[PDB]
This record gives sequence, C-alpha cells and structure tokens, in this order.
Amino acid sequence: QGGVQGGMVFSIYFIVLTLFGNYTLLNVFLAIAVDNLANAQELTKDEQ
Amino acid sequence: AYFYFVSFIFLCSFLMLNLFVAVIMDNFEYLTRDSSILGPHHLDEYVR
Amino acid sequence: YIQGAASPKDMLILVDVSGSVSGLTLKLIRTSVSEMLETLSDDDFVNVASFNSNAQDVSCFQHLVQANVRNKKVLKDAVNNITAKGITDYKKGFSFA
Amino acid sequence: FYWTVLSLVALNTLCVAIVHYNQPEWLSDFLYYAEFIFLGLFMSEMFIKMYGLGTRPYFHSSFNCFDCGVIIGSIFEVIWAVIKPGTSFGISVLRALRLLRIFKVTKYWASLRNLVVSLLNSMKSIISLLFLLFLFIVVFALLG
Amino acid sequence: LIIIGSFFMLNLVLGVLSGEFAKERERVENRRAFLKLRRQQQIERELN
Amino acid sequence: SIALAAEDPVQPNAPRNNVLRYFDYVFTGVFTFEMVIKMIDLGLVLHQGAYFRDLWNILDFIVVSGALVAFAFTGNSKGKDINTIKSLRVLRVLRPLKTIKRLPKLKAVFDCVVNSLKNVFNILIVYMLFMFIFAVVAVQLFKG
Amino acid sequence: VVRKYAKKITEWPPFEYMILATIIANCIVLALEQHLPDDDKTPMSERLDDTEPYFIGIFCFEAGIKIIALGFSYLRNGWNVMDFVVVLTGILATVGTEFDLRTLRAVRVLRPLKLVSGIPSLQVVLKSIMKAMIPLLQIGLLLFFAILIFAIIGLE
Amino acid sequence: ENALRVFNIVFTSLFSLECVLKVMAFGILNYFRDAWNIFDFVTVLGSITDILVTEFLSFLRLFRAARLIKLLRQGYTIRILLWTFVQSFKALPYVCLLIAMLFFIYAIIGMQVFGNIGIDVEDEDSDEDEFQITEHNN
Amino acid sequence: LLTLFTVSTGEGWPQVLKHSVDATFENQGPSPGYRMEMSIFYVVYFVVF
Ligand SMILES: CC(C)CCC[C@@H](C)[C@H]1CC[C@H]2[C@@H]3CC=C4C[C@@H](OC(=O)CCC(=O)O)CC[C@]4(C)[C@H]3CC[C@]12C
Ligand SMILES: CC(C)CCC[C@@H](C)[C@H]1CC[C@H]2[C@@H]3CC=C4C[C@@H](OC(=O)CCC(=O)O)CC[C@]4(C)[C@H]3CC[C@]12C
Ligand SMILES: CC(C)CCC[C@@H](C)[C@H]1CC[C@H]2[C@@H]3CC=C4C[C@@H](OC(=O)CCC(=O)O)CC[C@]4(C)[C@H]3CC[C@]12C
Ligand SMILES: CC(C)CCC[C@@H](C)[C@H]1CC[C@H]2[C@@H]3CC=C4C[C@@H](O)CC[C@]4(C)[C@H]3CC[C@]12C
Ligand SMILES: CC(C)CCC[C@@H](C)[C@H]1CC[C@H]2[C@@H]3CC=C4C[C@@H](O)CC[C@]4(C)[C@H]3CC[C@]12C
Ligand SMILES: CC(C)CCC[C@@H](C)[C@H]1CC[C@H]2[C@@H]3CC=C4C[C@@H](O)CC[C@]4(C)[C@H]3CC[C@]12C
Ligand SMILES: [Ca+2]
Repeated sequence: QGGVQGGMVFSIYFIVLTLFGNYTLLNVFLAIAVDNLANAQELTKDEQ
Repeated sequence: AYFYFVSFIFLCSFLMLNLFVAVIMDNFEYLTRDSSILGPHHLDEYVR
Repeated sequence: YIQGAASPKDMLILVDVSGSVSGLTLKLIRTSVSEMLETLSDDDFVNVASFNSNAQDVSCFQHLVQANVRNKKVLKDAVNNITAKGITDYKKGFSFA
Repeated sequence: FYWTVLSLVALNTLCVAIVHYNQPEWLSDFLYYAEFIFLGLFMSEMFIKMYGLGTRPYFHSSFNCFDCGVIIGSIFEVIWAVIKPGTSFGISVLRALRLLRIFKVTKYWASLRNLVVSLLNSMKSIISLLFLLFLFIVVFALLG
Repeated sequence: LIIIGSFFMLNLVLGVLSGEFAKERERVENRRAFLKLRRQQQIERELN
Repeated sequence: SIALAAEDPVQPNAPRNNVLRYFDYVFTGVFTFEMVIKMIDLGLVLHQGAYFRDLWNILDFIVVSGALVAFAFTGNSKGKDINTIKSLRVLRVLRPLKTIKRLPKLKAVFDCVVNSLKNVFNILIVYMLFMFIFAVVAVQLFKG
Repeated sequence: VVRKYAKKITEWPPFEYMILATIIANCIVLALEQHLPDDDKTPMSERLDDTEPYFIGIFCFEAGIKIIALGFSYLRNGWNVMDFVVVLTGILATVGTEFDLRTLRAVRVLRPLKLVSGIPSLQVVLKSIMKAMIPLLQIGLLLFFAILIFAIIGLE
Repeated sequence: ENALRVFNIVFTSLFSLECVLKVMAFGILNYFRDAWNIFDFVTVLGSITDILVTEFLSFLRLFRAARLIKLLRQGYTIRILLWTFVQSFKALPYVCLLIAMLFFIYAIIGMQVFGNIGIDVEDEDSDEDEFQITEHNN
Repeated sequence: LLTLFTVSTGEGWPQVLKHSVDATFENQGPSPGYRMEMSIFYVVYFVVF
C-alpha cells in the first residue's frame, strides 16, 4: 500500500494480530494445562 | 556446536522458567486475592 | 545461423497485458519480447500487439513492418512502456492477430 | 504374554528408526520383509485376543481399539504404496505409543492415568476451544 | 528494553493468569463438576 | 573465574595470555593443596565417609587432574600435541561451579532446580516419545 | 417497534439449523475467492459474486422474523447487534453503488462469527476466554507506559 | 527546535518552584526522607545544570522523562501489582545468580572453542545465512 | 530431531515449511508449491508441542 509515505496505517492489522494472538494462545492453552493438571493432582491425592 | 547451542536453549529456558514461578509463587496470596475477604493490601487504606 | 536455419517469417507477437501479469511477469515479458525481436532479419516482417480486454497495437505501426534496426527499436521502446490492467479476452486478441 | 508383545513393539520401533537417506540395499530388503513379519505378528495378536476374550469384550476395551486402528492403518499404507509409489507415511510408528504402558509398573501410573482421565472428561470443552481459536484465524485470514 | 519489555511483562502475565485460573477452579459450578468426576471414578475402580 | 574471562582467544601468543599463564600455575597449586588434605581428612576408600562418595568431590577432582595432566603433555615437548592440551584447558570452566557447594543459599537454589526436573521427568519422557514419532514420520515424508 | 401482539409467530428448531447451513455456505463462498492484481477477475469470481443477493436476502429475512417477534429486545443481545450491522452494511453496498462502496465489502469478514451467535454452546466457551483476560488489561497499561517511555528515550 | 527548547526552560523553572515550595513547607530534613522527593530533587538539579552550561550532552534530562512514573500512583491496582513483583525480585537474589553463572560458563566455553573463527572473510557471494560470525556477532 | 527442535523454538520454521512444500521426489530438486498439503504437518506439530 504505497510505502512508508502512504501505507503506514496498515501496520495496525499486524500489531493487533500479533498482540492479541500472542496472549490469546497463552490464555487458551495455559487454561487447558492448568485445569487438567490441577484436576489430576487432586484426583490422585484423593484416591491415595 | 550442536551440543553447545541445543543444551543452552534448554537450560536457559528452564532456568528462566524457574525464576518466573519463584517470583509468581511468592506473591500467590495477592494474585489469588478476593476483595470480599480481608487482605494485607486493604490494610494500607486504614493508614491514610 | 538464423538465416540458414529457417525461411523468412511474418511474425506477430501477441502480448498479454491484463492485470494478472503485473510485477515480475511483466518485466520477464518485456525482456522476452525484446530478445525475440533480436532474432529477426531484414527479410522478416513483425508487428507487436497487446490485449487486456480490447486488442490494440503497441506502437504507431498498424499492419506489419520489416525488422530493420530502427523499426525494431521503435517496437522495443513501445514494449518497454506498457502497463498491466484489465481482464484477459483471448477471443479478441486472436481475432486481432 | 504382556511382556513378550511389548518387547516386540520395541523391536518394531527400532526398525522404523533405522531408515536413512542412503541405507545399504541389504538393509532395505531386510526392513521390507520385517514390516510384513511385524505386521503379521500383531494381526495374529489381535485375533488371539479376539477369540480368547470374545469379540464384544475385546472391542469394548479402549486399548484394543487403538491397536485396531494402527493395524488397519498399516494395511492401508502397504496397498497405497503399490497404487501410488513414492509416498510412505510410516503409520506403523504409532505402535510405539504402547510403550507408555510401562509406566504401570512404576508408582507414576496414577498421576499419568488421572491426567488422561481428566483430558477425556473435558474433551467437549477442548474441541470447542480449538474451534473458536480456528474461527478467529479464519476471520483474520479473510480480513488479510 | 528486552528484559523489562519482554521478560518482565511475560512474568506478570503468567502470574495474573495463574491466579485467575486458581480462583476459577474453586467456583461453585466448577467444583460440582469435579465432584461428579471424583464419584464417577470411584465407581469405576470398585466395578473393575 | 576472572582470569578465564580476560584471556584472549584470538591471539594465542598475546602478551596478556603470557601473563595470565603464570596465574594458572598458582590456582592449580591452591586446588592441589585443598584436594590432598580433603583426601587425608576423609578417606579415599568407601567407608561411608569417602571423599569420592560426594559428587562435587569428583567435580573438584576432574578440574585439578586435567590441569596437572595438561602440564605433563606440555612438559615433554611444548608443541608436540596441541590438540589434546587445548581440549584439556577447556576443563577450567568448572571452577565457577565449585562455588555452588560452598555457598549455602546457592546450593539451596540449585536443589530447587533439580527438584523441578524430578517432577517433570515423567512428562519429559512422554514429550520425547511423541517427538520421536513425529521425527520418524518426518523422515519418511522428506527423506532425500 | 411492532403492532403490539398480533399473530406474532416464533421460531421452530429447523429454522436456526437452516440459518446455520446458510452461514456455513457463505463461509465456503468467501473461502473460494481469489484476488488478482489490477482489476483482474478469475472466471469463477463472477459466479461466486452473484450469490451475494441470496445470502443477504436470507439474513435479512431471519433478522426481520426476529425483530418482529421480539419487537426491537432484538438489539439487547450483543450477538444480534453484530448480526444487525452485518445486514445493514451489506444492503448499502449491494443495493446502490453511487457512493464509494468497495470498502464496505470488508465487513463481510465478520460473517463467520455468526457461527458463535447461532450455536449457544460456543457462546459459553467464548465467555470463559474473555473473562480471564479482563485482568490482563491492566498489564497492557503497564506495557503501553513502558513502550512510551522507551520511545521517548529512543527518540532523543 | 527553538520553540521546543523554550518550553523546556518554562517547565524546568516551575518544576524547580515545586521543590523550593515543598522544602520550605516540609522542612529541610523531613522532605529529604521520601524517595520521590530526592528523585524529584535530582531531576531538577540535573536539568537546571545543562541550561547554564549552554549560555556560559543533556541525556540526564531523560530523568525528567521518568516523571511520568509519578502518574502511576493515582492508579492503585497497577501500583500494587508493579511494587509487589519488584519486591519479590529482591527477595530472590541467588535465583538470579544461578542464571548469571549459566551465562558465565557458556561464555567461557564459547571463547576457548569458537573464538578462533575468523570474521574478516567477505566475498561477492555474500551468503549471509552462511556467515553469522561477524564484527558484531562473535 | 534437530530440525524439529529448531521449529519448536520457533526460529526459521517458515524456511523449513517452504522447503517441505517444494519437495518433489528423492534425489530430485524442488518445485515451487508442489505439495501444499504438507503444511498440515507443521500446523499439527505446533498444536501439540
Ligand atoms: C529408541 C531408540 C533408542 C533407537 C535407537 C536410536 C536410533 C533412532 C538411532 C541411534 C543412532 C542412529 C544411527 C547413527 C548413524 C547412522 C549411520 C548412517 O550411515 C551413513 O551415514 C552411511 C551409510 C553407508 O553409506 O553405508 C545410517 C543411519 C545410522 C545407522 C543411524 C540410524 C538411526 C540410529 C540407529
Ligand atoms: C562481569 C564480571 C564477571 C567481571 C567482568 C569481567 C570481564 C568482563 C572484564 C574483567 C577484566 C577485563 C579486561 C581488563 C583489561 C583489558 C585490556 C584492554 O586492553 C586491550 O585492548 C588489550 C591489551 C593490549 O592491547 O595489549 C582490553 C580489554 C580487557 C581485555 C578487559 C576485557 C573485559 C574484562 C575481561
Ligand atoms: C489452530 C489450528 C487448528 C488452525 C490451523 C489452520 C489449518 C486448518 C490450515 C492452515 C494451513 C492450511 C493448509 C494450507 C495449504 C494447503 C494446500 C491446499 O491443497 C492443495 O492441494 C492446493 C493447491 C495449491 O494451493 O497449489 C489447500 C489445503 C491445505 C493442506 C491447507 C489445509 C488447511 C490448513 C492446514
Ligand atoms: C587476578 C584477577 C584480578 C585477574 C585479573 C588480571 C587482569 C586484571 C590483569 C592481569 C594481566 C593484565 C594484563 C597483562 C598484559 C597486558 C599487556 C600490556 O601491554 C598491557 C596491559 C595488559 C593488557 C594487562 C591488562 C590487565 C591484566 C589482564
Ligand atoms: C526449551 C525448548 C522446548 C524450546 C525453548 C522455548 C521457547 C524458545 C519456545 C518454546 C515455546 C514457544 C512458545 C510457546 C507459546 C507460544 C504461543 C504464543 O504465545 C506465541 C508463540 C509462542 C511464544 C512460542 C514461541 C517460542 C517458544 C517460547
Ligand atoms: C499425534 C501423533 C499420533 C502424531 C501423528 C500424526 C501426524 C504424524 C500425521 C497426522 C496428519 C498427517 C498428515 C495428513 C495428510 C498428509 C497429506 C499427504 O499427502 C502427505 C502426508 C500428510 C502431510 C500427513 C503427514 C503426517 C500427519 C501430520
Ligand atoms: Ca489475466
């Protein structure tokens, strides 16, 4: 889109994608890991 | 050079991760705080 | 070699200048057309046309010109100043050629 | 029986790892026949349990169903190689996942089994999470 | 710039998220689902 | 440790390296003296208080032994075998690790890191098995 | 904004399934489009483009049914608001071209998000993700201040 | 450029009045017992220093750039979160030391093994991915 | 394993992906965009590890 002269407003697409994508991935996968591992720890302790 | 760099990436990430959890789990009372239940953070409001 | 390898020709280069040839393909096309024009003698007659959606002549020539050292220069200069924009129509470029 | 079939899986796992870019021709011939030998033994190991334990008790076991899939997949690959030579996926390597059963002898089975139990419990949630994550990629892909 | 901007912020993000996941586990609706999971496992052990 | 950081790698015959070489003799001498008295106070034989029983003692033993052996090869002829003596000089990088045992709070942090490895070891084995499966599949797809 | 209650007819289960099917079809149609430089179109582009009236008409019809049944509690739901703006922007571009309306085609990218509105199960999962990142906004305020300070220093 | 510099003189004057006004009100000693007051005092002293020299480099006026941090105290939850984590890094000094030793040991091994590699090599081929050991990276 | 470890750290995998899709046959050179279905290998790999 033009260059540095006219296309600098298009960096917002990339900034939003990497900023949101970086932490959305962390939120989704860390929540999966924490919840399922914490369940397994309590579930194991209770049976013992 | 294969062992030099491959082991460094594992050890640097592992040691840095242990630093993160040590700092996180030191303030774990604050991170899991609830506004309803009294906490040390509330007591500063009494001082002012 | 070119003189002894074939007989005099009546060549009509048909260049596609629709939108999709924009960028590298256009530079390759112009270089290819120039290099093809270099393989033409004075016994050979050539004219270059282009088509995006309506065919037109690239240069002032309208019918066919012998490949002099100067007619070829005119054609090369005209080819080096074409731009890509439109939707290809083969039935209108071939009916022109 | 339990340890003997498990030792066969270790040999099969080793066999698929030896393959390299320029392996000697004698190695290729040995591995070509060895795949059929290993495939035959595991298909027979399927049928012994099927007749020994009954068709219904065998299939209802979750572990045995996984063995079925790799066995069926292995048959699919060999016929696929003849029809369209040039492509091999090494589906037989998935049999190496049976080595995780060795954790039963250790004290660590309870922790590992419970993690899989909890993952299968919330399978509906995990699939929905990946779909929503996939949807936002599609929206950003369409915007790009 | 890297230490403060990248490694220190990553530490807070893990810290804040981990605290939130701990609080979410002890929610009433989430605890009941786990209690159902624990009972269902106890049946399977005895049934086997 | 600071001496190992000043040394010039590019210039083997740099004036600085010549000066630092004399310092290497002294530091080995100090480590030799503390080694023998630790062997004298304790026992080499495995009488449950053995000097070789403690793991860090082997680590101390390696550093001093490599320095002494490196002198023997250099002693006979200075440049008869440059390759192995250059390899032995690298063992000096273990000097900073001798700090961990002596400092109480540094050892405590070290034990916590080792404790974390023990907890995640069982998952680490599962991680490598899954990565092994992907590696074997990737070989079949893109070999050659 | 309706004629109070006068033979108002509500929905039945196949209706939302038909809506779901047409949304999936629209997503496939969007995924089948190829963009070529400098006003060049592929032959399939015209065939894909002429399908837009059908999709927009179906969406307008379902929005009309919901708006008359609820009575314009339609805009109370956030998902319906997103549905309404999708319908509105489409009609402006589809009907009439006097103003510059190539930009308004970019709003079509949000149509796959109508899968979340249609399927109530996905809404509950989506609530879980956004709930956790509410605290993270305060981290972003620290991040912006850190970037601002280092940008000034780098500027100097 | 001159207009921007003029506004600096206006602000550094007012920011000096606040220090003068607080010191008299709080007292010489009590005022100098608060961390922000010294931080404010060193900032005004640094900025006023450069101005006189110009008439008779100012990178220490970037301490004035740090004045924006004072706005953080208004937002409570950010201030507590930032302060608590900073205090935790002070209570764990040896954990940071272990990371420093890993960098130390791996640095010395690199110098002895990979130090000899030459960097002056450059050619028209210029396979930049091939050669990453350069004047800057070595 | 070394190549996959590089991809796990995230550095340079776009080039590894480009080489993977352009591969044609054993002992034969690349051809651009030959096997574009091999992208599924790296997408599944990222999800897991
Ligand atoms: C489950 C684990 C423990 C299995 C054992 C590990 C194998 C996956 C690895 C270990 C070492 C590897 C070997 C290391 C080096 C070579 C030499 C290589 O031969 C050549 O480089 C040239 C051969 C020729 O030209 O004759 C062939 C592959 C092979 C045997 C490798 C095959 C794969 C091996 C056996
Ligand atoms: C961070 C902790 C571990 C202490 C820091 C250790 C090193 C980073 C320092 C300590 C002493 C320093 C050295 C002290 C003196 C010199 C000589 C100085 O003079 C020269 O240019 C070489 C001499 C000559 O030209 O003859 C060059 C830097 C150097 C090697 C210094 C490089 C950096 C060193 C190794
Ligand atoms: C977070 C996760 C769940 C989302 C990952 C997205 C995948 C579902 C996407 C990303 C890359 C896509 C692939 C990119 C390339 C191709 C090749 C292409 O197939 C062809 O043969 C097309 C020919 C050509 O393009 O030249 C279309 C399917 C496929 C495998 C795509 C299938 C869908 C994939 C795997
Ligand atoms: C014992 C600890 C402090 C080790 C410290 C040694 C350092 C600080 C000393 C020891 C040997 C010294 C070097 C000896 C050789 C030279 C070459 C000479 O022409 C200039 C000074 C220079 C470069 C010295 C710099 C400082 C130096 C490296
Ligand atoms: C030690 C081995 C396993 C790899 C070293 C760890 C680092 C280099 C790797 C492993 C996990 C990787 C991250 C895992 C999580 C994500 C998801 C998203 O948030 C951005 C990518 C990102 C950030 C990856 C980038 C690089 C990463 C941090
Ligand atoms: C989770 C464990 C079991 C890992 C095993 C799954 C991996 C190895 C499988 C799952 C999906 C598979 C891909 C599916 C489709 C194709 C297209 C085909 O033309 C080439 C192989 C390729 C690209 C496969 C490669 C192997 C693959 C990535
Ligand atoms: Ca075209």
